[PDB]
Amino acid sequence: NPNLLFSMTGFEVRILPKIRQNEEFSLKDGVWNLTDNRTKQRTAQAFI
Amino acid sequence: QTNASLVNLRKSIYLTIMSSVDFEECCHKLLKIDLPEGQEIELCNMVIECNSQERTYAKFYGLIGERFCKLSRTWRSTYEQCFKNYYETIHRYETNRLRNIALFFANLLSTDSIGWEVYDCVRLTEDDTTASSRIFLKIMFQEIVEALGLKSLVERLHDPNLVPYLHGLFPVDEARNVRFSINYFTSIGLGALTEEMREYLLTM
Amino acid sequence: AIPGGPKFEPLYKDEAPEMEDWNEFNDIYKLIIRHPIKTEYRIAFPYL
Amino acid sequence: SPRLMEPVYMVEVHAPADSLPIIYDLLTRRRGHVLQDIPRPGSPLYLVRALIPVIDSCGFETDLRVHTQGQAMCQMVFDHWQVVPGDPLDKSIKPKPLEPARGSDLARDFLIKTRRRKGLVEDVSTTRYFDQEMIDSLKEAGVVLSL
Amino acid sequence: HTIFGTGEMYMDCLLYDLRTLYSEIEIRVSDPVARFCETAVDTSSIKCF
Amino acid sequence: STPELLDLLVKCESKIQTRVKISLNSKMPSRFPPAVFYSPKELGGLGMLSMGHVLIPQSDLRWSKQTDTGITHFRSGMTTNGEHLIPNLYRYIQPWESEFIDSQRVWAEYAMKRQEALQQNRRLTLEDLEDSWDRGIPRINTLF
Amino acid sequence: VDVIQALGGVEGILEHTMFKATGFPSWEGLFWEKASGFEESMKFKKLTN
Amino acid sequence: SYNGIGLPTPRGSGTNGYVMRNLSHVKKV
Amino acid sequence: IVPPSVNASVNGYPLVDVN
Amino acid sequence: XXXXXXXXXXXXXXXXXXXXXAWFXXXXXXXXXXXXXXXXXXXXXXXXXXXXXXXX
Repeated sequence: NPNLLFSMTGFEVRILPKIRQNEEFSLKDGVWNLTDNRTKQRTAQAFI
Repeated sequence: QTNASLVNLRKSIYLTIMSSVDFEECCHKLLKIDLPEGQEIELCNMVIECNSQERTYAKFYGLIGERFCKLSRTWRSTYEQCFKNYYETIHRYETNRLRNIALFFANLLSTDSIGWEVYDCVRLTEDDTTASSRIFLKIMFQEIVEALGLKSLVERLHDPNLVPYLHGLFPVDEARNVRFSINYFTSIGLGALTEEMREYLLTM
Repeated sequence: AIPGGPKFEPLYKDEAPEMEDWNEFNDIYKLIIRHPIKTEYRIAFPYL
Repeated sequence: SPRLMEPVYMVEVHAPADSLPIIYDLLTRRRGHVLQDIPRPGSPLYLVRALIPVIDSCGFETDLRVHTQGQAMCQMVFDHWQVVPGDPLDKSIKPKPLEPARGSDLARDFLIKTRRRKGLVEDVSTTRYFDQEMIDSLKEAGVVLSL
Repeated sequence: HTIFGTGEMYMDCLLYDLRTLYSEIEIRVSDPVARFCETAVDTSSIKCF
Repeated sequence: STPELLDLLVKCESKIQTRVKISLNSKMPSRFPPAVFYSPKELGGLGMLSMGHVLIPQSDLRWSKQTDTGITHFRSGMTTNGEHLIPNLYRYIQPWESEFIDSQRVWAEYAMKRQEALQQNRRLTLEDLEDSWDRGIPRINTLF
Repeated sequence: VDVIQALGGVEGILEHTMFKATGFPSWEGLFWEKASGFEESMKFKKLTN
Repeated sequence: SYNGIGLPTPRGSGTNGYVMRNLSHVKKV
Repeated sequence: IVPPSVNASVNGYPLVDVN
Repeated sequence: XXXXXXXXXXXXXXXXXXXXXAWFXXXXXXXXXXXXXXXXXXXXXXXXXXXXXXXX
């Protein structure tokens, strides 16, 4: 399974790394781009 | 009477944008607005204006723009013309509006929505650059770096194989332009792409 | 609802996930998509 | 180098003159082609005879009768078998499981989905049907890469 | 269980009978699909034993 | 991103309006154009904020519980008789991610400006932060 | 300001009201009084339902 | 109610139904 | 981790003078 | 003095009906002067002119 799932406070979060994506989706307003401090580039997206 | 008609069209476009939740619905509603045959530039211009007037850049407007330029080719050409127009008239916008416009066009470029044809209007010489243009390019290029990763960026710039030739970004070998281009692209943080023309100064 | 005709109430409200199972039968994995099954098909040949 | 055969029907549409473009569009969309389109002698109708694969003829009659305002009655007869344009054993094709295949990849999609339905294992071990010495001979031939 | 019929009207009448005539139960029906066949388009590349 | 809240907001805003309609003993929609509810308080209206006057996206339900399919259709939300475009409340609220990015940027630049004011003997002042006045999750306003 | 423009401007909004019956010349100066004073008097006194 | 789009009945929702087409859907030896 | 800027290379690549 | 001047600010904020023509509803002008420059404290080139000069 590729998606890490958790619910914090009132939010439902789903984290899908770019490695396991193999799909193209519109980067919605509700999708958070998670960057990586080592490479300074986006590695995963969190669906909120 | 085009003064009143234009004002009504802008009011309608602004209300349609502001009464929308996601970009998909906003594009669907904007296509329903009947507009003059030659006034497709007005819709794109006011979308960019609405993007600029907000406090923080939201991906809403970038998504709207890329959806229009993905729907057809006339919209793609219109957005390229918009980037051309906004580049020389960038000195008249505050830093916040400048940043919002830069993010809009960087999101347009990062998704291959307009093609990098537009960079042929950019020349990095003090005779035709200002602080506003340099800040604009800084913000755009940094945002493109996060969006793409600075890995793919070097192939995308190094290998044009089309009418974009970066004759102002990587200036044609002449005068003190190369020194300024190199030092600016380093000071921005890119660095990696300018080593190819680093050697030209050794050549000349 | 045929798009020119009337619209009524469901007449059958029992569609809850009481089974709680997708039944591994209607799943996309084992289905050949050729054309969408319009509702005109569901009305013309109701039993198939 | 095996392939997949699919059955193809043979439609027979009896439509007036003005309903021809709709039938042509439907057939072109549904992977079918028109053999013969002639006026019907002694009748004001036009006779259209065409083939259409069975896999693509789901609800063809319903579409035809709805779009032609009730006219253009058609009857579908099984005609013969036709080879699917794709290559059934081609691991290089990775179709997206939402859209239909669009030519040169149809056979792989049909094969994998049929194998999944029947419960057969997707691997299709080619080496299972010939011995190891046959695989060595295949290496000698240099065509073992496909299998 | 799969059922093979001539066409869509054939299967429609068949499933009407299955639901109403013989086994008065409720059934789940998958989307219709064709029955395929396998052929060979070229001669065997190498001998096989 | 939650399609249930959109329909819940439509339903609950409609019943908030229905309370006002019932208290007047007539819930005819002609009697209550949107100007009655949404015009600002200073003009005599109720000054109601609106968030349910929007189109709800729709996709095929067969392939909605099993895959994320593109928005192929729109179902109307609250209906406005005539041609009215009541503005959305969310369009005047900056999304959280943009606010966080701007917050990081503004606090970093404030730190550098504080450092360059400390390295000399000046006193950090307002009208030095007019650009980033109300930005950052702890708003910069809270410093002065 | 956006919802004033959406509803048709101040004139378009006031077209729906009894503003003209008041005979006031122009809208800019007018203001509302929240309480009538008579309401204020009875806000503590004990009253029947 | 039609091709999988729509709600079973407009009663119970503050809407009238009236689903629309997207009009912005990108239809790609 | 090395700082992004120094006294004058930034991201490693030196700042180019004219000379 | 500095307090009762807030009455003027509350007189401009009391224009909660017709305060000004919104930006999307602006129709042309005459002898406009909006087109100017923009305050920019630290441009993209003010680094190289202090990372090389100060290095000398």
